[PDB]
Amino acid sequence: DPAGKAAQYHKEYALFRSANMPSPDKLATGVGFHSFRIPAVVRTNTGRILAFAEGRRHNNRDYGDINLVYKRTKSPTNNGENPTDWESLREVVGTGPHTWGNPTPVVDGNTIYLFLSMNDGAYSQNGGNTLPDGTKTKKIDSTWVGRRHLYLTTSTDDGDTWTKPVDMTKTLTPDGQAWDAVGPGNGIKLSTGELVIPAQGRNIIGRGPSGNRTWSMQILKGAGSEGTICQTPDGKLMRNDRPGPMGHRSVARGTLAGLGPFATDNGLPDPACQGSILSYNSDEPARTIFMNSASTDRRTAMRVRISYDKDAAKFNFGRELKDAPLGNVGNEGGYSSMTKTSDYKIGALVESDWYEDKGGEKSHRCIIWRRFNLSWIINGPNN
Ligand SMILES: O=C(O)[C@@]1(O)C[C@H](O)[C@@H](O)[C@H]([C@H](O)[C@H](O)CO)O1
Ligand SMILES: O=C(O)[C@@]1(O)C[C@H](O)[C@@H](O)[C@H]([C@H](O)[C@H](O)CO)O1
Ligand SMILES: O=C(O)[C@@]1(O)C[C@H](O)[C@@H](O)[C@H]([C@H](O)[C@H](O)CO)O1
Repeated sequence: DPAGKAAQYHKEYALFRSANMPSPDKLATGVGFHSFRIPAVVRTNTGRILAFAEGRRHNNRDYGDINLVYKRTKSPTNNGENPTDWESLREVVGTGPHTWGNPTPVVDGNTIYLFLSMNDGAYSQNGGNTLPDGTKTKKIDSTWVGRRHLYLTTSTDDGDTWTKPVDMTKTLTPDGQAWDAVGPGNGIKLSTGELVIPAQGRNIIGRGPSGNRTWSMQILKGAGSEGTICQTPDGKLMRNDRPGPMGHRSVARGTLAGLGPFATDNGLPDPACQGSILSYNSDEPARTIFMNSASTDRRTAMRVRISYDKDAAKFNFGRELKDAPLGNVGNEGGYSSMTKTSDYKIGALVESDWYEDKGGEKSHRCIIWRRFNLSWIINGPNN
């Protein structure tokens, strides 16, 4: 790979700073957040970078009062190089006591689409969970009030502002479903112009002129809840999904007409956690980048890899993120999201956990922003 001849570049710092950290991230209203989880990042067509997360207000749990927050690079050209290149925290949506999350953006010309999941603030995946007012949640169910919803918001001003989210559940989630997820992480725009957003059990397909899309479901058999989508160099679609059981990623391939079976990919260990994938370039040699925790049981084995295959059948060992460790952010590992920057880097958001309460709800979570070039990957000591 000719990119391995370049001097290796990496840089890393916290981008979403939990309440316990110095200079914690707060909205302009003064609302701060115990934890940030569930990253998503995209480069827009101006070069600006948009970074999204769940602002988990009171603890690190997946339910309760959770706002979908974001930052942008201050200019379209700074590429997120330094901490001071980023704007202060902003909010996409935070209405009510509800959960707003699962950011899943896709850039479409001069429009950025952002899909997101939602649940009523009185409900949680399992039910019976304690909330800050001393009540217990109800279990998410198939009722309109109790199910997971799917919302869409857009921006036509390079992420500066967002439309009021529109509930798309009745047309873009199967009837009768209870739990749901979109992404989280990102969707894609195909070479043939359609938009594809990964979701639980299905893809969501956007068709129409750029910025004036209408959406439909592509129902999958055997897909996961938290999926990734890619158009591989052969032009085919690939789903690479978080498994139910701990072990390995679950992968399927196909087209807009349908995907083939999902199968365990024994080349990609995974501890039942979200991952991220990125088509980096289409010119020779075409590359796909994959990031997850490369372990069958822990989230603290973050690894970024390259595939040169036209179907992304095989990835290399790649490079363990711990080789460029970041201090003062807790223990790195968990969900991730990647984009390509204008200056030929990969920009990745990566979860990190202070772990003060171990796996309990009081452990503060933050999100790291990494940038690195292909050379840093290629030249990994074990690659
Ligand atoms: O590190 C990069 O990104 C590089 O500079 C060198 C790579 O070998 C080449 O594949 C790549 C590609 O030409 C552009 O990314 C446009 O897709 O450019
Ligand atoms: O860190 C996790 O594991 C998490 O709990 C965080 C997410 O907020 C949640 O939506 C998702 C979900 O619980 C699983 O995908 C099983 O449905 O996973
Ligand atoms: O590697 C893991 O998975 C770990 O042990 C350490 C991680 O730093 C932490 O974020 C994670 C989390 O508390 C559990 O995965 C919840 O089930 O636990």
